[PDB]
Amino acid sequence: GLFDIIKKVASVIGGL
Amino acid sequence: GLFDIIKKVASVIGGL
Amino acid sequence: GLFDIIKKVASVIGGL
Amino acid sequence: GLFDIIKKVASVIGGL
Amino acid sequence: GLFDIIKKVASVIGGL
Amino acid sequence: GLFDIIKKVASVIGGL
Repeated sequence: GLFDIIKKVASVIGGL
Repeated sequence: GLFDIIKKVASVIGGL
Repeated sequence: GLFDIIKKVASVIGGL
Repeated sequence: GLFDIIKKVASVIGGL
Repeated sequence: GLFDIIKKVASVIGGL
Repeated sequence: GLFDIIKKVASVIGGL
């Protein structure tokens, strides 16, 4: 789009 | 679209 | 886009 | 417990 | 607890 | 606790 928000997460426990 | 929100998660336990 | 926000997180516990 | 992680969020759109 | 991590966030769009 | 971390954020767009 024209404002783009991306988040990526890695965890052993608890990716909320 | 024209504002785009993306979230990706990896976990051994508890991806909520 | 034309203002792009990216976040990456890595953890043993608790990637909120 | 003996390690406590707390998060609160407010938004009009997209509280992921 | 004995190590305590607190986060609060406000936004119009996108509190991830 | 006995080592306490606190964060507050305000934004129009993107509080990650």
